[PDB]
Amino acid sequence: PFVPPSWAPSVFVPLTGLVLPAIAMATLFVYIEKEAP
Amino acid sequence: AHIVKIYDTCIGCTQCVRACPLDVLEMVPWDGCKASQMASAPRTEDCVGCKRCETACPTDFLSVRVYLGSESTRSMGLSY
Amino acid sequence: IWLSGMYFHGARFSNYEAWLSDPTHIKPSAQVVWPIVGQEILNGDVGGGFQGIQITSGFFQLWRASGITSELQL
Amino acid sequence: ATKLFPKFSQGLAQDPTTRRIWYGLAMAHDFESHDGMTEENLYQKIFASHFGQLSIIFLWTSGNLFHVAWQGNFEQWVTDPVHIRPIAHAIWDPHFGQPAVEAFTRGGASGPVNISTSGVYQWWYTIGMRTNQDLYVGSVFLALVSAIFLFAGWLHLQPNFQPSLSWFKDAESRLNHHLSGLFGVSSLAWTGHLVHVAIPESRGQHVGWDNFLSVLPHPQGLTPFFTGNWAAYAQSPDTASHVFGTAQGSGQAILTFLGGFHPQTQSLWLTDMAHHHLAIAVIFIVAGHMYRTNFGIGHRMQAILEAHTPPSGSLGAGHKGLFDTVNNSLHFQLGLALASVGTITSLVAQHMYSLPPYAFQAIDFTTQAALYTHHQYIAGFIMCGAFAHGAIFFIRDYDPEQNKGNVLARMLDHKEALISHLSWVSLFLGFHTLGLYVHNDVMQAFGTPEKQILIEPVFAQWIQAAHGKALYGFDFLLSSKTSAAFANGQSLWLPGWLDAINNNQNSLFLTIGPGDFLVHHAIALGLHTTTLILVKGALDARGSKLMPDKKDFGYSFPCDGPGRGGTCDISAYDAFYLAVFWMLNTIGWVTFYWHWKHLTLWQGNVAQFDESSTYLMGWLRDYLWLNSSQLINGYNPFGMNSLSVWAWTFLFGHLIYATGFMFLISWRGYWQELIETLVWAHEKTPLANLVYWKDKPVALSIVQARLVGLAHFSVGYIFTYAAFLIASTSGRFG
Amino acid sequence: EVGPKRGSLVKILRPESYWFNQVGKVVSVDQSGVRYPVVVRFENQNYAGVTTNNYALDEVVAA
Amino acid sequence: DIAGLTPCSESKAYAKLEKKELKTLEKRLKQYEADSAPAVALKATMERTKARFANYAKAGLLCGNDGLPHLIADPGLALKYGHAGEVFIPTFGFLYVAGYIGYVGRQYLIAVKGEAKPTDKEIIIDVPLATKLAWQGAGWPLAAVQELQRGTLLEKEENITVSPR
Ligand code: CLA
Ligand code: CLA
Ligand code: CLA
Ligand code: CLA
Ligand code: CLA
Ligand code: CLA
Ligand SMILES: CC1=C(/C=C/C(C)=C/C=C/C(C)=C/C=C/C=C(C)/C=C/C=C(C)/C=C/C2=C(C)CCCC2(C)C)C(C)(C)CCC1
Ligand SMILES: CC1=C(C/C=C(\C)CCC[C@H](C)CCC[C@H](C)CCCC(C)C)C(=O)c2ccccc2C1=O
Ligand code: SF4
Ligand code: SF4
Repeated sequence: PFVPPSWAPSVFVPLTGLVLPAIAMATLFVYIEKEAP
Repeated sequence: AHIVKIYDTCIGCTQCVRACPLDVLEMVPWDGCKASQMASAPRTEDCVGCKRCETACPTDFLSVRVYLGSESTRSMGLSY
Repeated sequence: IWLSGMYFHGARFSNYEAWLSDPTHIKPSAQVVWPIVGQEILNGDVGGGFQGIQITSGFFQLWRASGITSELQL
Repeated sequence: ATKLFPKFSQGLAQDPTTRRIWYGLAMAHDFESHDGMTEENLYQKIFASHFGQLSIIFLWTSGNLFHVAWQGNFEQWVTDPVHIRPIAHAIWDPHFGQPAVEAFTRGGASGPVNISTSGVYQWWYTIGMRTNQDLYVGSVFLALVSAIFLFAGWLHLQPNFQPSLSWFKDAESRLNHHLSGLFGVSSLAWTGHLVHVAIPESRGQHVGWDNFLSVLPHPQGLTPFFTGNWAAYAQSPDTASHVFGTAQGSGQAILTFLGGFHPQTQSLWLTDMAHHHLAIAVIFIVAGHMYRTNFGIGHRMQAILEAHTPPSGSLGAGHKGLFDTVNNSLHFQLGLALASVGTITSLVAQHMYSLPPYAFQAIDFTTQAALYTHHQYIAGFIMCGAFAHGAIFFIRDYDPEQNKGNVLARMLDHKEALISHLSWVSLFLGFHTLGLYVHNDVMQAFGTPEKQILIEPVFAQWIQAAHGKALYGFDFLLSSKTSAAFANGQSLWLPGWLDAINNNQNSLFLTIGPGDFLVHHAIALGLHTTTLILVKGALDARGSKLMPDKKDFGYSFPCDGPGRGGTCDISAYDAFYLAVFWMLNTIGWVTFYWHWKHLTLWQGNVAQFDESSTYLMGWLRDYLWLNSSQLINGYNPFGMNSLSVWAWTFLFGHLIYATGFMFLISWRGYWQELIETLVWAHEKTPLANLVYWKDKPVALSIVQARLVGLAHFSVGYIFTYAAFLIASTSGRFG
Repeated sequence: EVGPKRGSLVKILRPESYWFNQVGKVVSVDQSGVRYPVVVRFENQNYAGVTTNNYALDEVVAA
Repeated sequence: DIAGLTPCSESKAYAKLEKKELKTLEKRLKQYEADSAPAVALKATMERTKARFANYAKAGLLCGNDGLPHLIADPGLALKYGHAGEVFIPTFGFLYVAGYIGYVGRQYLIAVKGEAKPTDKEIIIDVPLATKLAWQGAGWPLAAVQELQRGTLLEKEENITVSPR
């Protein structure tokens, strides 16, 4: 009623290892360097 | 910019001025001591905070203080 | 003064002649400790009827290279 | 330029260096010194932040439940727990090779799982879980609760529900609710869960959310409770021929008082824990009506503080005016909280190695090791935080005129005596402890081991004889058969305690000797020293004779330059900075000591400890060198086995640690010049002078690098010791 | 007039001074409108290596 | 006995350790001659070793399960069961000599503060005065309690305290 599928580590591991770090670091890097108007 | 404050125990012996490597201190006329002088800090935007003024002051606990504050491109001494 | 000390300790407190008689199986020793609180266990069985601390400074090979055969010359 | 990040400090978001990034990460939770910070705004931000922390905690626990329930083998572990190992979670790493995955697949699983050295399995088996489904239900519930707390944290920032300032600083109404509700009602409800679920699951039954409304917890049921026949809940308890998860020798009692251990499971009885939570629930609920709320009978804390000034003026004003500094400041309350929580954490560790509560604990030994070590190190960090916030209190929130003549000014008046005597005891313990250890080493190195000082710790053995350990031949107060205490307690709660204290196989009151004397003195040296550094940093925070206006600089300032002989590391921050090293050392001693004593206990030869524990070569050869044989053989040119990851972590720790030395030994300006030549090189290089920095590169500032070096030192230290402990204990017994 | 006479031993009461609560010897007392007229020597030196300092009237006590 | 041990006279582990040490020592002794100074020193070691074991057995020492002597640090217990010569008498001896050293030093310091240059007589010891004071304090505790009871042991609050509070 809840069970994650058998293929779940294969997808969720590289997602949170490579994608979310990439989006996080890119977004944060744009945030850091922004100039105040 | 840093915060440089001159206090009234100053005897006006010009040691702090000759020790400043950036020319932020100068001697102004004053009527409170024997030498009739007193130091002043009119240009604390050029100060980098090296604290040679504190080392050169003879009177115990000092008549000049350098409080550290928000750095800038001149107060970091960056030449590039 | 240091060199003189080394040659003297080689002359008096060592087993240099017993080493010249048989260089293998007899290990070089040139220092002897005094029998006090228990440091006398530091005197090792260096071979040749002698007891002491094995030296690695290698003065014995130097002395044999110079031709020294007796403790008197040391 | 005048960049956006960060918005809390304008002077920080001004400079064109890379100092703004690090400092913006560092001053984010320093709410007291942002731009435009009032006091109401401060309290409200702290409130919402607390909600955030609660959300993270509950979400984390849901994560543990979910992974145990999905990838573990809790359904198979409950049939035989002196056997098949716990399973924490499963691995999917694409970097593995064939023998790696072939090796990690252990514990009955079908892939790369790793063993759970956390003690969650025993906890959940004792409290009454039996299947996976219950664990999943718990995980969903806790995730939901975490979402609720996150939403509430968002709620109380919205401008209609923001509590005003005076809703905070309401001492008397917060303690009645905390003491009565938060402690008492929670404890009472936990008694409810023990009685209704945990006991009948330990009798053999499935009391679930289904049919708990139609099952008698005791076969009489609320007749004796309303009659006053309460001892009828304790008749015929569980027989000592009990088997835990079945009905064999099952009793009927629900509230006993036995003491001792379970004879088959080596834990405390569940009925005693029901009775205990019930009793202290009553105590806390009764204690929650002390103070005054919008009613009559309560107390005022200010009156209580005012009236306790002693006559003859041995204290000047006593506690006059403290209530306006405990209430008005946050660092004072935080200091008290960290002190209490740290001491309680230590107490948790000290009781949970000796009196194990959970079923089939203390037969999983790695669980014992990791739990005790974990809580000890946590306690250390918490106590250091307590003294640090003491120093911040003195610098930021102390006011002399409000505190004229109370005990708080008296402590500042005679502080040189305190620092002097802490220095004295530190010196005394240091000289004599190190001297005795060196003397024993010299005697052992020469051929004479009988010529060494072995003082017998007769005080602690006197105490152990006082508790009932009938081995030292002292015969008094619990070991003597004709004492008053022995005879009075004999009929109901002693005979379990005596059988549990005369067993030489459990951890309860281990036999002690001269090595324990020496190590306990080493521990006392650690405590007095660390207290010296911290207390000195706290009390000399207002000012010293080297500098009598240290209060004008704040807590963490670098130095005062080369003048007056040069003043490096003069801030209170740097005093705490020095104290952290001592904390790490002292916990190192207590944990080395505990670990080796229990290794020699679990292996079988206490003689090895009682002989080799009295000289430092014994430690170096018989603990660090002998027990690291299966660790560093985690991988070799011949193969690898389960504890390869530990044997890689074990080097990882050293690497971090050695990098930690760099930020400590080599101070700044050298790196400034090096970075400047780098700037020249990147500026004049053709085909790479098309990419510039936006913020100029500078070296790390003086204060920061201390923190960074300490971070590396601590992290490497922790990883190295954790690797050694888990790998050694689970390699032998695991 | 204004101060204790030279050669006398005084006791410092200015707290921030390194020689607080100690004994020094007076050299000269300025008679003009200076804010700190009393010149006191000391037999030991502070951290900066100076052994002489000015002080106010109320911060020294003839003792 | 005293916290679950036995005296070394009937302690089995004591004699085993004694035999073991003699065994290793004779093992070292075997390979030399009967007149050699190695054998002389080895037999000296045998004599000192056996004498040491006899001396430790004679003094009524107490051995655990390792056969090693254990000291008892408790006034009532050691004075009751005859062990005053392992902690109690040593602590009073040490306190005597340590207070002696401290008192002699302090008397020197006060003796040299009264000169025209206290630093020179600190860096260059006044040897006649130092030997004189080195004798004059063999009974220090009496002079110490007199200095205490007259109130000259302690300076008053003219000590320099940190500024500010
Ligand atoms: C907070 C506790 C926690 C922790 C530490 C972990 C840890 C892990 N989970 Mg996980 N998980 C959790 C709770 C947790 N889980 C919960 C509550 C669920 C139910 C939704 C899941 C469902 C889940 C699945 C289905 C899988 C994992 C997997 C994994 C492993 C690979 C990392 C990964 O991809 O995670 C991914 C984790 C999630 C997608 C769930 C996280 C959901 C919350 C809302 C995010 C929390 C945000 C976080 C606090 C902010 C930190 C980032 C910030 C610093 C920028 C790793 C061991 C993988 C695995 O088992 O490989 C063997 C995998 O396939 N998790
Ligand atoms: C420089 C190298 C050197 C070194 C390292 C040693 C080291 C040693 N020698 Mg040795 N020795 C040396 C040179 C050296 N010697 C030389 C050049 C000679 C020939 C003269 C000797 C002749 C010699 C003999 C005959 C013996 C040793 C012995 C020893 C051992 C014990 C020394 C001892 O107990 O002192 C005793 C301690 C003292 C004398 C203390 C004196 C300290 C005074 C009070 C200091 C005063 C300060 C003063 C201002 C400065 C000194 C000035 C000077 C003119 C006195 C020791 C291993 C003994 C040995 O091996 O026994 C097995 C031994 O019997 N040595
Ligand atoms: C009965 C009503 C009630 C209840 C239940 C609470 C409960 C709480 N309040 Mg609260 N509050 C109340 C009334 C109440 N308050 C009133 C009337 C006021 C107005 C005066 C306040 C004002 C107030 C403020 C201003 C704040 C709180 C906060 C909190 C939270 C404290 C953090 C926490 O989780 O502690 C949990 C603590 C325990 C569970 C007790 C620990 C006991 C010992 C130390 C632990 C050991 C026991 C045992 C061994 C543990 C077992 C371990 C297990 C894993 C095996 C907590 C949820 C704080 C908070 O977090 O805000 C969100 C906060 O900042 N409250
Ligand atoms: C109840 C918990 C608690 C709370 C609420 C606070 C709250 C506060 N503390 Mg405090 N503190 C605590 C516990 C706590 N502390 C403990 C236990 C210690 C002892 C270590 C300290 C030591 C301490 C000091 C020494 C100082 C504070 C300061 C502060 C204030 C600002 C915090 C800040 O800006 O940090 C921002 C936080 C960060 C930048 C996070 C840094 C990350 C650290 C280094 C951990 C990194 C390790 C890393 C994650 C390991 C990864 C391993 C890798 C292999 C994956 C704030 C009021 C400061 C203050 O008041 O300034 C005047 C201050 O100087 N505290
Ligand atoms: C460092 C603290 C300390 C501690 C823990 C002990 C511990 C002990 N001492 Mg003890 N003792 C000490 C310092 C200490 N001593 C010092 C400094 C002196 C010199 C004044 C003595 C003089 C002394 C005597 C004369 C006797 C003991 C005895 C004892 C034993 C039982 C009495 C007891 O614990 O009283 C609690 C102790 C304290 C709270 C510390 C203060 C020290 C007081 C003065 C000692 C109290 C003696 C006690 C009243 C005698 C009880 C008789 C017993 C049969 C019931 C116990 C092993 C008795 C014994 O031989 O037991 C078999 C005994 O007869 N002691
Ligand atoms: C001879 C003068 C003298 C006297 C009376 C004292 C007395 C005292 N010292 Mg002290 N001290 C001295 C010399 C002296 N010391 C020297 C030379 C040093 C090292 C440079 C120290 C270092 C020192 C520290 C670091 C501490 C004390 C402390 C103390 C107090 C506790 C006793 C203690 O722990 O001693 C321990 C003594 C030592 C660790 C070193 C002793 C060194 C030798 C043995 C003494 C010097 C002999 C002297 C040169 C003889 C000259 C006389 C001769 C010319 C005629 C006590 C008031 C402690 C304190 O404050 O307690 C509250 C403390 O923390 N002292
Ligand atoms: C710095 C500072 C601070 C802090 C401090 C601290 C941190 C402290 C700590 C403290 C502590 C941490 C303490 C502890 C304590 C403890 C105790 C005090 C204990 C007691 C115990 C007892 C009393 C017991 C008893 C008993 C016994 C013996 C056994 C049997 C039982 C009985 C119970 C009888 C503050 C914040 C305030 C502020 C100011 C500054
Ligand atoms: C190396 C070194 C530098 C130079 C350090 C520099 C230039 C910074 C090096 C860090 C690089 C740029 C990135 C490191 C990679 C980390 C993983 C970054 C982590 C960032 C967190 C936000 C996660 C100093 O400035 C310094 C100052 C004072 C004492 C000692 C030292 C010192 O040892
Ligand atoms: S700190 Fe340096 S630059 Fe600034 S005033 Fe003093 S001497 Fe001049
Ligand atoms: S050095 Fe000091 S006293 Fe001299 S002029 Fe400068 S501030 Fe005044």
